Amino acid sequence: LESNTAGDPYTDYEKASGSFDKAIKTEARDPLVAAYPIVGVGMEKLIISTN
Amino acid sequence: GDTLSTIKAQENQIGNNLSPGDTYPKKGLSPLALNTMDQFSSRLIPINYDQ
Ligand SMILES: [Ca+2]
Repeated sequence: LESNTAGDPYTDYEKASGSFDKAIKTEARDPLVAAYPIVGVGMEKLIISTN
Repeated sequence: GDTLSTIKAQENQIGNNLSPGDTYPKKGLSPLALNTMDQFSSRLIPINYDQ
């Protein structure tokens, strides 16, 4: 009863078929695993330029 | 180890076309100039005093 079961922009066929952006990890082909990016940012250095 | 800045070059240092195996500037010229840092090509790339 839903175009997109997982809720992500890709419909159940799309996920099941594997016919989308192929870079997506393969488990997200399951219509219950959200094809969904989780992006955090890491610090490595800090520069203090006195004015 | 640190990073002075990051320049997504603007329209001046841009490259119109680049055939495979070619270069920009092409084989005959001298290298071009990346002079600035922001999206309008007005302000040159700065550094610290102790830098
Ligand atoms: Ca469905």
